[PDB]
Amino acid sequence: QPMIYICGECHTENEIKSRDPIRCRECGYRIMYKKRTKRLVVFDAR
Amino acid sequence: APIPTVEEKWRLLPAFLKVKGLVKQHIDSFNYFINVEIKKIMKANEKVTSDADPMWYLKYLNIYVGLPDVEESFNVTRPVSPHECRLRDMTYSAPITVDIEYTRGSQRIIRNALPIGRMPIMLRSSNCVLTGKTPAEFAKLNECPLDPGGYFIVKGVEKVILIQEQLSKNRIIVEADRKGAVGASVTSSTHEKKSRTNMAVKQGRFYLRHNTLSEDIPIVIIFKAMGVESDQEIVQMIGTEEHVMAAFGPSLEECQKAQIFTQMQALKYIGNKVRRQRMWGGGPKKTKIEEARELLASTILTHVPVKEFNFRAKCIYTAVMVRRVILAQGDNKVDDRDYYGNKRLELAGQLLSLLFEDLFKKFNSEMKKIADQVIPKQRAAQFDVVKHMRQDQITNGMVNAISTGNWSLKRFKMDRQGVTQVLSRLSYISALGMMTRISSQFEKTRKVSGPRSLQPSQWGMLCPSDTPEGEACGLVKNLALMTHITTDMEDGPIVKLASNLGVEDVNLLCGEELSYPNVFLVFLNGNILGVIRDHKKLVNTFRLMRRAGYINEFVSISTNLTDRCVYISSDGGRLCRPYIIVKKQKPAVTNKHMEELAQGYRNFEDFLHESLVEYLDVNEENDCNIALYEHTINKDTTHLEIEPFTLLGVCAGLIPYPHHNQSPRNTYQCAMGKQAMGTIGYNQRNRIDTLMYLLAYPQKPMVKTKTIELIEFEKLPAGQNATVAVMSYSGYDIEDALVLNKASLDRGFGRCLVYKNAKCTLKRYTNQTFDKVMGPMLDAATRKPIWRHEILDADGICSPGEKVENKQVLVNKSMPTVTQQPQYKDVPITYKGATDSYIEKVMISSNAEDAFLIKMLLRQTRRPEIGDKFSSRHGQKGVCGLIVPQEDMPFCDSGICPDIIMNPHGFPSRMTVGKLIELLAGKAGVLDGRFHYGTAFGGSKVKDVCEDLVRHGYNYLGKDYVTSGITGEPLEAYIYFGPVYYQKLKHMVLDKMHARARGPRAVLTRQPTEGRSRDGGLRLGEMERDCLIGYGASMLLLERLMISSDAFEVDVCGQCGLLGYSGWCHYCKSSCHVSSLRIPYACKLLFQELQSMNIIPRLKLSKYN
Amino acid sequence: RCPDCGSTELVEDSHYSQSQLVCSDCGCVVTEGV
Amino acid sequence: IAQLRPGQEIDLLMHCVKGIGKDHAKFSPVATASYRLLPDITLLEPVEGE
Amino acid sequence: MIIPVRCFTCGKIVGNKWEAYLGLLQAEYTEGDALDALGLKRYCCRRMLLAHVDLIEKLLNYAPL
Amino acid sequence: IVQDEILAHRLGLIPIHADPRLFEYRNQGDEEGTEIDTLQFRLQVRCTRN
RNA sequence: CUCGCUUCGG
Ligand SMILES: Nc1ncnc2c1ncn2[C@@H]1O[C@H](COP(=O)(O)OP(=O)(O)OP(=O)(O)O)C[C@H]1O
Ligand SMILES: [Zn+2]
Ligand SMILES: [Zn+2]
Ligand SMILES: [Zn+2]
Repeated sequence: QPMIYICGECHTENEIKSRDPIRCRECGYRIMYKKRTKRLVVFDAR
Repeated sequence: APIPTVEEKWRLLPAFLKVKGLVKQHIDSFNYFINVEIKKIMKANEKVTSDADPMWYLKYLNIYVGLPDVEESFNVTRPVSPHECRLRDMTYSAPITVDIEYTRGSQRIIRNALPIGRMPIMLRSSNCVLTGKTPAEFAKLNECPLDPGGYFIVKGVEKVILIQEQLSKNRIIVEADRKGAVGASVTSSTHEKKSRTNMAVKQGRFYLRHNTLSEDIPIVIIFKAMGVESDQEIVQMIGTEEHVMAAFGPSLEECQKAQIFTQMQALKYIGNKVRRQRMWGGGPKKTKIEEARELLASTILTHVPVKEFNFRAKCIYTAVMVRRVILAQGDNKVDDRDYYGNKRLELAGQLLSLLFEDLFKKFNSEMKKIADQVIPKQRAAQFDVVKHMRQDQITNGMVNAISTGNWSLKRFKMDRQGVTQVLSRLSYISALGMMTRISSQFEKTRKVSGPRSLQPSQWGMLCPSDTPEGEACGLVKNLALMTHITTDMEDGPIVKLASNLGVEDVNLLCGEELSYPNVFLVFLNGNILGVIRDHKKLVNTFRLMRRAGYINEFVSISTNLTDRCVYISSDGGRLCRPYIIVKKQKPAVTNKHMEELAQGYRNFEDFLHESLVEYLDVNEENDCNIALYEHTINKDTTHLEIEPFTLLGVCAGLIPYPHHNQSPRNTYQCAMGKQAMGTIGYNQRNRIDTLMYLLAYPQKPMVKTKTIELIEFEKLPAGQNATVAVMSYSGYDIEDALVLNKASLDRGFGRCLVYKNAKCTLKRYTNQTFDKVMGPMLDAATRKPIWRHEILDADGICSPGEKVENKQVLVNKSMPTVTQQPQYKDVPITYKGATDSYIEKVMISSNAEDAFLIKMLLRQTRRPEIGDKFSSRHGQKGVCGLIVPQEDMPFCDSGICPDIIMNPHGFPSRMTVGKLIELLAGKAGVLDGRFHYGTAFGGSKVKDVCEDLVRHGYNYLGKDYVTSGITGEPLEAYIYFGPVYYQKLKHMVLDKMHARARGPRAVLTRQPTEGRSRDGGLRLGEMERDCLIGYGASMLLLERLMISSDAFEVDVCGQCGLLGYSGWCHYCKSSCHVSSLRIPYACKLLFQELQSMNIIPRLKLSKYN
Repeated sequence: RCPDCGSTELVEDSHYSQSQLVCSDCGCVVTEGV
Repeated sequence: IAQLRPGQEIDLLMHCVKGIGKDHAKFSPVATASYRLLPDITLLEPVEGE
Repeated sequence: MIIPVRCFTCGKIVGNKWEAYLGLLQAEYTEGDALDALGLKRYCCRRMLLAHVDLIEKLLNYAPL
Repeated sequence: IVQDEILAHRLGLIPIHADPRLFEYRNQGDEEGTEIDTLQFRLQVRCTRN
């Protein structure tokens, strides 16, 4: 199951599995955010 | 013929702020500490060796701090931005390295780069990566260009070392005691020892008191011990005035009553009055006279130096002290402690220097002890320090001291607390004003009087209005806009010039010359530099030399004519302020000079060098004559005020027309605006803090002070301009309440965002087992995650963009129970919250310890409602009492309906005319498309804005004809309409609302917990119980304090009177007399504690009849 | 197991800061308070 | 409506329903609907000259 | 952060008049006459445009991109 | 960069040229909406480098 | 959780 993250400066989609040291290809930066969900969200204009 | 005025004079203030001012204090102090002071400390402790096995040594050669780096990479460093340290909850430090030479086996081995520690690096300092960077480069580093800097980052939190205030050392202080006796005290403190020695007049004669003497001894005996034996010489030194001899006679008689007439006899007496320091190891021949002489030479009056056992200078110093006591014993000229000429400010640099000296001394002592333990017994494998130089000592000491904020220096016996504080990120103004704070040496621990008062000495140095409203009122202060803190000088050329200027040596003359009316003593940092006649020439020459540049411009010279003492101050920590020099009723600064400054020909340093502007110390400005304005300049004026509005501080600079208000309103506004909601910085989106408040549509104020422009507040506004109409409406604005418009709130007015942080850690334990996150526990019935695990992604971590409800898991954390198959118990990170929140981002990082750090940034969008606190930049804090529809609001002819209706009744009691002037100026400015200025002691006048209003077709006083929205009929009175810069405060009813069911209880005493965060209940204090008693409501008091809080049923034995359990008495080994009894649980705890204390309470029960 | 209806649907559901192990079928509060 | 940078995307659907301005100010049709009484300035005595 | 769509008090559409306003500032126009040319008669919309700070581009400078 | 709630609030304030007389008030609940009492607007903008 | 420390609010 492809778990995808975005690093803080490359902003490239990195697929890392469990228990992997947090890094990124073509960088060495170690802040790895999670992508936005695909589920629909309903908002109120109020 | 009015005196000409230099209009562009105020332009001198920005140029000063180009090099000094708001934040440069901490940065300059830290740069000096890490570039100069650390080398001095290492040079002081360069060589370390052990007594065992001589010819072995460890010599330090040079020390470096380097650039900030992270040790995450395996034995490799990597450049790290401060924001990365913020996100990873690590410290922003640089490696303390040193090059050394030592001896392993009598062969010299040298290391050229050997790490020994880590320095937490102050942001924007010399070594900080952010220095010398462009705003684009700041954006690449995820740091706001407007961030003040000057604060440390430790374990992810921003700590600021507050500027400490303390009394100056090595100064004679004449003060009254508890019994009214006028005594003296001097706290002689050198680099090694601090000792406060006192002089008392308890029985009409003078005794000297010190901590090293068993009993205070007569001053004449000390005089005889210090070399001078003739009584006539002592009397000459004290003074030749008749009343002086009359006062000092009893001391001479008391001395003559004893047979003390030689130096040896007085030394023997003192040695008798000496106390051994807990059997000091090693005895150099029943020492006594030698002990007394050593105490006189070293311990007593340390700051006064004896060259080679020649107490002449110390004799002169103590004679001067006696003379001051005698003179003050008449006219009650008792010196006051609150005078800031005697106060000194310690910045971060001096504190860090002391801490690093202590830590380096401890490190060297540990190394020497290890050498002693290892070298003489081990093997032919020669001991070398490199195998033992632990590097976590200095780093851990620095990190713990900065983080916890408590400093314990045993070498100085200094136990300080609250040195560092968490930087407040409520707003840009909050951080900026906290960056310039000053803490007092005395704390709000007690009701003191004097320091808490606003002394006139604070002029130009400290902000008068900015002080925390509450228990710490007056004990926490803020620096003025234009101020500077001096550093230490070399003190050499001062002595050389003073000697060359005719100051006679003190040793050359007897003490009688001290009593002459025209002879003036000249001091230097508490040391008698000498004597002089015609002190006017000396002072003028010294000031002229300082202006010329041969003397450092921060060296201060002042004259005290009452005591006839010329003080020369060169120690650091003194407050200074630039002033324009005035010579013969014409300022040195001309229009041409300001034109050159504007064109860039010259800077502020050029003004300093050309004898146009000079720094004045508090002590020096005591002797000068300062004119506020040009028209105030008279014949006897020595200086001119650069700009009066620099008197106020940074927070007080936000107030428009602050001189038109009452001072408590200004103080309240400073406090309120420290808590104002608004933007933080340009990187506020990437930043993840524990609590963040943002405004949806911030707007820069319509009436802006020049201080706002200087600090670039308009780039990061913290409020919105609302069309305020001042009238009474619906009676829902009785006491400080205000009415908000429903349409305005529906259109985004006051819309705010609250960001909270939820962080979790997945750490690997000592056993090779680690915390792991399960995927969402899918419900087999529906093949969908359960409601609790609804928001979780496939990896068990909640995904950004979804909304979180109460009691829902954000991280499905499960952790092992062992430290054979591992057993995992669930400790999921649930979201406790009254309202729903949206996850904006999820940050996942990994520390060097394999600990996975996860941070969720929850976002809530809140609309103003009933109970939301609103301020008006004038201390008129208010609560939204009612939200009316737009149609119900009154409207003018143009159709404008106000956003905020504020009650007029708040004005007469508080006299906030500044708010009215601000409203008028804002109306005029928005009408003509201008930004009016509400600068302190200036700004746009009322006449100009009235002319602008009449030109634009509105009433010249803002009052406008208004039709009632409800009845549709015109109002009988004109209504005061205009735009006012209202700011929303962080105090929200949603966060403050609390309700408590039965809930949880405390284990020790089974009563509800304390705080809202812990779902605690409210507290019936002692006064609430007193009021209930006064009402006489016995049943309600019983129900509140017993039934509803800690009701319990115990079993009491009616025979022994002790407490049993389960209807059985273990003491009596019976169950016939055991009876149940209702009781508060706290009373049972008290009874059991008393039983444990051998205070046995025996209860004699009886029937209720 | 629930002491009233004998079911095994014991759910740990905290209601307004009150930890509570309760039967999910008949709502019988098995245990409460921590 | 908003400002973007490359890579960022805004995809959404909007459901619009009938409503009155009393419920929410976004439903108000008029920017400003107001009325004022017609002035009638009168001169008590004839004013001439400067 | 960004220019509000509606004026807070009256409710006139002011969101669409922001960038054009900047054009008038990119031209030689003063603040007052530019506001007059944009058609903002009552002072509330003039306060809306005049006192607004454009933080959206400064924040976008820190955007991921 | 604009937050979802702020974006929705901004979108709500945008006037719609649809004639209100031709629609009806949406019933309580009925979040799905029918042809009579709702309108749908699609907003799909993907920013990319030139 | 306990404890202390700070910063607030009033
Ligand atoms: N330390 C305290 N102890 C008891 N009550 C307090 C304390 N601090 C604030 N309060 C509450 O706040 C109220 C104090 O307000 P008060 O002093 O009368 O007006 P104020 O704060 O001077 O406002 P102005 O400066 O006059 O505008 C009264 C009291 O119930
Ligand atoms: Zn990368
Ligand atoms: Zn008993
Ligand atoms: Zn408007």
